[PDB]
Amino acid sequence: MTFAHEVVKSNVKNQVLFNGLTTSKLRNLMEQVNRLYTIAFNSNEDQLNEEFIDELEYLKIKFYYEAGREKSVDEFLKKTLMFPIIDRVIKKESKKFFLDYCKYFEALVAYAKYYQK
Amino acid sequence: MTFAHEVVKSNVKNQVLFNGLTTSKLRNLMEQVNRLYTIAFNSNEDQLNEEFIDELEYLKIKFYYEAGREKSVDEFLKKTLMFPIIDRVIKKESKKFFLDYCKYFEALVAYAKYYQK
Amino acid sequence: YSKIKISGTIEVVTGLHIGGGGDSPVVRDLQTKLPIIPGSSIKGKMRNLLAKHFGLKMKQESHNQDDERVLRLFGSSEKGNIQRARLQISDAFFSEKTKEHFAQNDIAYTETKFENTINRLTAVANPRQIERVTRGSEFDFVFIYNVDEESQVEDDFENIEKAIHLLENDYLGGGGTRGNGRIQFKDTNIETVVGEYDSTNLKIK
Amino acid sequence: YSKIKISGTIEVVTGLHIGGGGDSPVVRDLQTKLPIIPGSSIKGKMRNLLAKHFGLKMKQESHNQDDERVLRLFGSSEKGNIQRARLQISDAFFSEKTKEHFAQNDIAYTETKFENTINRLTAVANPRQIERVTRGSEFDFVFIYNVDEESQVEDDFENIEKAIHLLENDYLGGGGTRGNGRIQFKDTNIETVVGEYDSTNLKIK
Amino acid sequence: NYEVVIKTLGPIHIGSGQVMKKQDYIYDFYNSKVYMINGNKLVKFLKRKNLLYTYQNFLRYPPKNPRENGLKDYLDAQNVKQSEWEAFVSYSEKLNDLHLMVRDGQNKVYLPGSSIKGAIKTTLVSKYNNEKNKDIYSKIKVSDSKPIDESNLAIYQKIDINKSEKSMPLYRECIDVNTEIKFKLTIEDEIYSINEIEQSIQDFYKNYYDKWLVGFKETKGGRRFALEGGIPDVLNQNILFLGAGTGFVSNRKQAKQDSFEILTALKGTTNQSRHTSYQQGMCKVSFQ
RNA sequence: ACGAGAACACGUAUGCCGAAGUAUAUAAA
Repeated sequence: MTFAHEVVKSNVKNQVLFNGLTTSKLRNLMEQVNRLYTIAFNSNEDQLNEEFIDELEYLKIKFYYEAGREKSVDEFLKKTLMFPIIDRVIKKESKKFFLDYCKYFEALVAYAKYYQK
Repeated sequence: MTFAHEVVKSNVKNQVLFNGLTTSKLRNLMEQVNRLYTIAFNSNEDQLNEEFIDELEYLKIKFYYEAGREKSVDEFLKKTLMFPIIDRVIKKESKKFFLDYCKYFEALVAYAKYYQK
Repeated sequence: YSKIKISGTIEVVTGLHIGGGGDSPVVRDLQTKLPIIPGSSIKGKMRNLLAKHFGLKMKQESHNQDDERVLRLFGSSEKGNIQRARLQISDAFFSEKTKEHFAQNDIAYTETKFENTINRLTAVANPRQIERVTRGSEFDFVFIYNVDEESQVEDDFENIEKAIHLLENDYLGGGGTRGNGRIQFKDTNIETVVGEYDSTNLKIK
Repeated sequence: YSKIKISGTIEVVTGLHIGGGGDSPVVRDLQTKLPIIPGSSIKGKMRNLLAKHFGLKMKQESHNQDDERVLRLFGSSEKGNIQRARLQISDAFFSEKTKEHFAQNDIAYTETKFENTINRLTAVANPRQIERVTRGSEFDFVFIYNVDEESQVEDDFENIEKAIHLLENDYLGGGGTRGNGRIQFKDTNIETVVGEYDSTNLKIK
Repeated sequence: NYEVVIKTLGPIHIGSGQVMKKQDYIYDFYNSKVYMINGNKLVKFLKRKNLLYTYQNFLRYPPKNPRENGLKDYLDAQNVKQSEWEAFVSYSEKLNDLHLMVRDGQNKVYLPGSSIKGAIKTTLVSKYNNEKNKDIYSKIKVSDSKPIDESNLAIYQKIDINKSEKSMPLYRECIDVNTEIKFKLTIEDEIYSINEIEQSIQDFYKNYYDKWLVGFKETKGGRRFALEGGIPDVLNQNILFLGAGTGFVSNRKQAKQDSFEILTALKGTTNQSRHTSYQQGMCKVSFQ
């Protein structure tokens, strides 16, 4: 699933990225991710709150909405396996895996931000 | 929960959505729900004021009006149990359940928007 | 140095659309989810107008180096000069009277206004939706004045009252040209919160 | 030899940007990932403003010389006569009450207000984005005061009263003139943690 | 820094995008007033009479009988008293669909800043032949209107005024004749001065007259309005069409080709009360 | 009865300063 983190370099075509993705269009997603990263990080146990499960549900909702608004975001989310990993993280409900997803997503964001028009 | 998720994929037929539902057809409902959202957020206590109960009553009236206006909206509201959920929300008179309903309906709308002609 | 406070209220005459956060939303707080007028907006607008009232050559404009007295009033500290700002503007917050008034009259806080463009030799419309703060709402502000020297306080508040008048007949926000953004000022109060200076002869209209 | 502890909470009125990291993020603890107010910020702003209160000539400004008793309170120990510092300002940390509050009501710990710049002769805008700590946040602070000389307790606490009061009418962090970072102090406390000194006649508003 | 006074010569509409359906009105065939209904008060009445389930089902699956598909009949079937039927009216004007204007927070109609510079821009572009008028758009500022009390709101039917008159099936609410509406004007480009703006509008109107307004003659509604409005003198007056509902036009061969392309016939209003036709849009503007 | 034994890498100072989320965008039918 790290090939999903370095697919970003395989997606530098001719020049636009992800067919015109800009990090600027990722802002709402980044904000929500940071919010719940902080909230999870302060948490003690590995078992997540049921309210936190509902929060993750709200994450998937927002991801789908953003994929609906913009096509480049849609390609980014679909081909990098974002949706299955979100579902899987919701399935295990363990803190460390949620942090693992957070590190993957942040690595994606930063590396994509390296290349922009 | 996210019954919205599998319901929205259950309503993809042959292509029509809820027999032709479109995002333009829910604008008024979205506006009303948003205003009730902000008003209830402004509230401090969990007990719902009788004025907010009357707001919920008028919201029910508006669902029924729109469902009588168009057939596809009627099928959407009927299968998504909007009417039973609103009745239960009115019965409970708790703010947190109303916010949970808000999140559910937002997810419904987001899915309906992501799957469109 | 003593500090002289200015408190008051912005009345929303016609719509107001900051929309820094963006269908095309406006700037809103997150502790109450009720809109605000960022202080940066007010400060920039007053600085632009009060600069324009004084001299402004293409060179002054070239590098945001402005007339010496407005510079004194708002601080530059760039051209090898010691100038920290002397006038502090805070944010404006949806007031309590407004919230109660709109609750007990059942009126929303935000209008969603639909706009179109008509293409030339095409007569085809492309619609837009712009969301603006509802009229007649009031926000409250607080300003802070610092007295770095005693013998420019009267002159500086003369400048500030001129600026407030200019704002009272101008627009703050987005697209006043297209319609929204006139404001008015009410309930100016002047106190010297810390120090030993008198706030009786000093006035702002 | 006694030590007196001063405790309370800082309530953010308008968004605060310390932001020592430099986009433009705020200082954050690396164990909780929450914003902090470094104690150097409090000490420096109190230093500066209470210095500018008393005499501060151009010669004093150039050689960083200050008033004898502000120096006594905060210590110089550079040259001339060495005065060891006497008031220890600690950092402030994001309180658990407000943590429960914002977790329950689902409010972000940080807003990213977007700001603009209208340069002259071009009117072309170039945007920027700034992180700011949400209002209603509460930070818990501790001060420690050492009694090196018994007879001077009253004057020193008088001066720190001046410091608190003057700070409440000023800003912390950046963008102070742009609206940002006004604070208030609330629920203060004085108690003798070490020694044989009474601290009942003491007050800080 | 000027105040602008607007004298509505004819019915003026600014469409809000809200199209009322078969609900929230009573259409009195026999006294010719339509009664908008407060949603809140009406439904809380329904609950003090415990008929809300009846009202909801009434709405939900309409009888399909056109005489039985309104709101007045719904209220009558429950024998609701006319005084109470007067108790539950939010507001009224003298209808399958009805088009509402923009409204402010307190349901108070106002004139937008988009419309007023819409007409003013159009006037400037035509007079100066688009002399960088897009740049001067930023240097001419119009404030929104003050509110418009419902003392000057009434419904009108769209009339297709050609050599034989035809009605459009729906209506549009409009401002009544002769209403006085003010806004405030600010100028950041002194070149297009107040008198310059007024003369630009006037020249636009005169060109409009000698191109199109002369052609609709020999139509009964035509010469009635053309003469009643006094347009031969109006060539001296500062008259302009605001908002929507004015003719699409607001040489002949190029106009024909363009109009074919666009559409790929005059819009006005006819009253029953006085049998007098007004074309939608024109109003008088004077500055101060 | 240990090339020992005394010995605070201490003291002074903050993320500052100027920046408007702006410009067009007839609510057509």
